[PDB]
Amino acid sequence: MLTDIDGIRVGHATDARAMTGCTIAVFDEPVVPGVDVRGANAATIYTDLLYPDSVMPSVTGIMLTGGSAFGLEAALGAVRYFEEQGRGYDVGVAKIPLVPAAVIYDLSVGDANVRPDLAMGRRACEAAKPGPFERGRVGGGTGATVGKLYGVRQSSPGGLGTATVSLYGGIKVSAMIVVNSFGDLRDTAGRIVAGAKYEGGEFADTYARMKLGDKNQSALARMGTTIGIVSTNCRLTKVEASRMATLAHNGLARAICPIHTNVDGDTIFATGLQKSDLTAPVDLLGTAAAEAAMLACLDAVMQ
Amino acid sequence: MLTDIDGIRVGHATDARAMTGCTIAVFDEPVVPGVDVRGANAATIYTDLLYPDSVMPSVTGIMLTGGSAFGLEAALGAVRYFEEQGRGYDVGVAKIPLVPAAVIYDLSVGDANVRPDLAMGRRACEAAKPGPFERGRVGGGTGATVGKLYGVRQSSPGGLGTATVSLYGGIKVSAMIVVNSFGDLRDTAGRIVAGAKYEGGEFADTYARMKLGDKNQSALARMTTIGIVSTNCRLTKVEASRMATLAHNGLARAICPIHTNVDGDTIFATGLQKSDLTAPVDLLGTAAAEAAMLACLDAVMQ
Ligand code: NA
Ligand code: NA
Ligand code: NA
Ligand code: NA
Repeated sequence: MLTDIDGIRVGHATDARAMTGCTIAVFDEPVVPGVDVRGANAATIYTDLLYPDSVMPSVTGIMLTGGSAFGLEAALGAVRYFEEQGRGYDVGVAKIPLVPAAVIYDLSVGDANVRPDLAMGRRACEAAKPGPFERGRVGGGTGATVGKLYGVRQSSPGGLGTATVSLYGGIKVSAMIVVNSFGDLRDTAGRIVAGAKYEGGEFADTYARMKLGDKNQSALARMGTTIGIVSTNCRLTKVEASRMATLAHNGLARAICPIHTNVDGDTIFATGLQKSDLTAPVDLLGTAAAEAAMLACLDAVMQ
Repeated sequence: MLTDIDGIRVGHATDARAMTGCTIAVFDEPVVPGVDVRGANAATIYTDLLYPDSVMPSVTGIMLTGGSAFGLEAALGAVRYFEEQGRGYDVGVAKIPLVPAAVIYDLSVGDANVRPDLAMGRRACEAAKPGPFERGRVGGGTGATVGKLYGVRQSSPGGLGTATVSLYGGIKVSAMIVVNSFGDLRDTAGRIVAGAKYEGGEFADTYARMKLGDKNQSALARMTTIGIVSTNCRLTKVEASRMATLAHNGLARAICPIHTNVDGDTIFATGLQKSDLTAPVDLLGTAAAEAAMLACLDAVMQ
């Protein structure tokens, strides 16, 4: 539950008919951001300010949205909304909010002509609230699918998941993940819980089929995705935030196979608190972020 | 003239009252893209697909826009226009165009509440045409200023510039640059031609003043030069990104200081996918640096 971290509110905007939507995490307390874009087919916005060699931005919120490249328009809708509310970096003649975002491809399910736009991004902001939020095929995970080796027709449903890992001294590391992965989802044992299926419904084991010569038949296979946020209540520097985001990808490799493929835009945002008394080594937080991300992946398909 | 390269069209959308705008370069011939974000304060979109470790995208156009972080909306206005025209990568159920973009901060001049949006992003695509295009305070350079050590009121006007460098065998390297730099602009002999000015006098020499202890008073100091370099040569993704990296050396020759904490300096680089012209990338990158430096001076000569 990402809202376990102080100052975080989560809001969904869902279109059940078109099978698309977006999800925003709003930070009522200033955060220290980081990012790691590992997929070879990612579409993001505002990520340059999330790197250690960039200045400290004023991140108002982070959004996970559907609609492929078109869906980033919902991020601008969040920016417009937050400026109206008086949030963002005070430049004197205006306030400049910042809403980094990453997308998943969900156009092959439902209505391909409906994507999150300025209005839908605003609706998610209006709905952002503390406490527990809904999981599953909601918000950014509404049109998510898992295991597309044989196309979306033989895939399993994806979704949005979340999980919290507790450490000592009140330290917490939480994750919220939208699973739209090309590969299969496995548990800690190794059994397939979601992925590419044969015509009758049995799981085909994507990786085993590719080793035998089965070719990628997904919509984006001609040119040559799992996105999420990991948050902790510890104080972090910019380097530590980006290192946390990098180590969190190890959790995706735990549950998803194959991962980081040429059709995946896998991206992990990471946040710490600017003002906080809790501190911990970055390798423990990064390992805890990997577990939280792995647990949130399974939560996305069991909810 | 960026349109010296095959298949490139350029369109401006200018609001002379609000002092903002945007410029798009449309690629009618398939291109190989690269990027180098060197500034510490950049706001961009769709740049991840421009790196060598990413798949080959279908770049429909590249935008240079004002409006600070808000102005990236104009890039999505261009995406909507291109999908209506039938351009973009075909997934069967739709076509997905791609318009990477970078912004400059121009809110402290003119109307701060007017920024490039979906509509003016679309208008810029409607104006795209081959041949020569206007330079100066037009399009993305409409509200550009140079030399903001003492704030925008003691600055010089910037703008949009362009230049073409010719090499052997019909090879061309062209650049189009929006100069909104924090530092001063100098010519090939070292004369200050644009930059921060004293309260009632000459150029202050920004670098010399900060060495003496003058503090940055720009609006973003509590926490830009963007452009495109293009060649008619065939390039791989690595060579395109290497061309963008070397092009920044031309920016360093013209502007000082450069790549500061208030600059979002970004260079896009393109080569042709189908072309029989080839050349060493380090030579093309050096010509790209020269073209970028000449384009900086062109922006203030108009
Ligand atoms: Na959909
Ligand atoms: Na995807
Ligand atoms: Na302006
Ligand atoms: Na700027």
